[PDB]
Amino acid sequence: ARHCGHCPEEWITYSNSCYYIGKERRTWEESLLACTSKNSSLLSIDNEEEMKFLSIISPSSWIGVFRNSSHHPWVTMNGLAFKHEIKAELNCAVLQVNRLKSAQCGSSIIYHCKHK
Amino acid sequence: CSCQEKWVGYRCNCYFISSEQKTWNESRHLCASQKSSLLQLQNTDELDFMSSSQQFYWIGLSYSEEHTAWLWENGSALSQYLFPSFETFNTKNCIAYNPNGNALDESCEDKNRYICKQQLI
Amino acid sequence: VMAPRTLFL
Amino acid sequence: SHSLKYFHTSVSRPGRGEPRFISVGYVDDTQFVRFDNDAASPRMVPRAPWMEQEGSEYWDRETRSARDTAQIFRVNLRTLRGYYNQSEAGSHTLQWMHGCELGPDRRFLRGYEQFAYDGKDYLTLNEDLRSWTAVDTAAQISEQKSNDASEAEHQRAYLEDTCVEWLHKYLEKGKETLLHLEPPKTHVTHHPISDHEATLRCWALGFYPAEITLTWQQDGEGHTQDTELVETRPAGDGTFQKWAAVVVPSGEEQRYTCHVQHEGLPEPVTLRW
Amino acid sequence: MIQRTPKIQVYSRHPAENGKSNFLNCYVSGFHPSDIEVDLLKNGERIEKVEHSDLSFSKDWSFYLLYYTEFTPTEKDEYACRVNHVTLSQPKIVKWDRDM
Repeated sequence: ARHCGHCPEEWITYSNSCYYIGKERRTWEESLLACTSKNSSLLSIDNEEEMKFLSIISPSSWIGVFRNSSHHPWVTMNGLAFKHEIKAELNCAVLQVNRLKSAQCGSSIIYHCKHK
Repeated sequence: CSCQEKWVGYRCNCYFISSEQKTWNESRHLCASQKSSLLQLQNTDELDFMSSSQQFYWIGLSYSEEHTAWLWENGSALSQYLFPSFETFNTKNCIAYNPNGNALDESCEDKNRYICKQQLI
Repeated sequence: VMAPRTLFL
Repeated sequence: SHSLKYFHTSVSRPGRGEPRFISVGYVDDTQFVRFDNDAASPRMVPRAPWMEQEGSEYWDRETRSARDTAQIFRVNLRTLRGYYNQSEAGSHTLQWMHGCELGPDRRFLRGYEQFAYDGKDYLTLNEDLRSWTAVDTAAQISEQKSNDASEAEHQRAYLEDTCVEWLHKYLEKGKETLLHLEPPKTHVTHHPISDHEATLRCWALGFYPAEITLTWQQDGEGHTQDTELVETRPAGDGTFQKWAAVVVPSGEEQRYTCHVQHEGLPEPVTLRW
Repeated sequence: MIQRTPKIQVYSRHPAENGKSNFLNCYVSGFHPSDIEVDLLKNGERIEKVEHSDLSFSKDWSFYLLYYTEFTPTEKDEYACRVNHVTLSQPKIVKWDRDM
């Protein structure tokens, strides 16, 4: 009952990077915590081609992209200006069917974790 | 254990989930040319990560008249408690899985999304 | 366009 | 007010294999697109002439859903038959209806969505579009199957965003006809019954917003005794009809007057005969 | 398992003018079991080229279909619609009065 040695047990390998699939209802805050309690980061979107994949795996997820107030630029974890289109009191983004959306950071959504 | 680029990797298996809609016949060959077989299932947990999924996928399972029964690609037995309606499927037609467990017996000349499967060394 | 997604009852 | 209502119907046929699956999308009160797996075209087709110039890109992506929707519904029509412990050789109907509405401001006014098993409401997306509600005391399963696996969120998405956007994308394409308010051609027809009684029927003809309200009122305040009304009926070209009737004492019919309340009209017109 | 009963309205698309072209309509409504049948009748004879609207349901799950054909009304010709359904113990033939 053997899995890949570059990632943990119940994890999936796509493109040089492991993922954790959620199945748990949690909040952006906690979602970021839980991932970091697993030695990895919260799900970051690389290419508009990873994005098609990621919807056929599990369709809703918090992404490592947030604003501070309503009116500030959208930022990754790095603190870098996020470079993908992302759609009042909503400040954390989510992935939903191959588009990025703005959501209430208190909404209990599904989180996926990501590696290197 | 490692996989191909557009391929997903779970429990040292390389899976290829489909972008496109193709024939049951066609898809088999298409897996073969990428050196994999059409998805043969172990159990419900062999596609757990894909739980949510709402598409329906072609699987490597037909009914031939050697055994008057549903056999896989290899020609192994169908676990008679994997698919509940195993005594309902129209022999003329082919099966199509979905990671919620459910199956659909369906016209083989019809066009669906599909899965290929690799494995060990 | 119709809803991209339904329910499994 | 504007709406992008869709309507899905699935009918299980034991003697066939695939169940009959039919879809129709409605901009306000025009069916513009349909879908049927029984025709010689198991793809999404246009009805309203203002979809004719739409390319492949769009149709493939909508057929993609229709087809998939039928397969998911096939399974429910079997999953549901389990819950209800119903005989396998019975015909059954599962219907899905969803809609988004704009308002005066012209942005999202309200949304809705609900399922129904054989004429009885089965599930219903709450007013707050965040949690599903079990209707029938046997729906609780399908409720908690969906509440737990965050599906509401995806509908909250379609309703407040996707549906909303395409209404506006469709209305710009059917601008010259969908937004063309049509006034009803109003006249009164006389019909006798005996010597002491007769029926006065008030006619409405060819109006495009479907919602209308006909009234009978006597010289002022206006009573509604022995009145009669019918189901607003479709023309056949994409307008509407409705008539309103009343039993009137033969001889002095002028005592009774007719009023038409319509959106397209500036004035609620008065009718005399 | 609801069984709703169909409400039949038979009418002419335009004001019934003789000699000139017109459309004849049968609009059934408010019924739920879907397997309904409709026929339009010239002097008791079913007309072959009848076209139907794509099946749709209203606010309450009850169904409605529309049935039309090209025809030409006359003084000595009487047209009628006939609906056979699961609630009606026998078919229901509703005649077209030009004033309805």
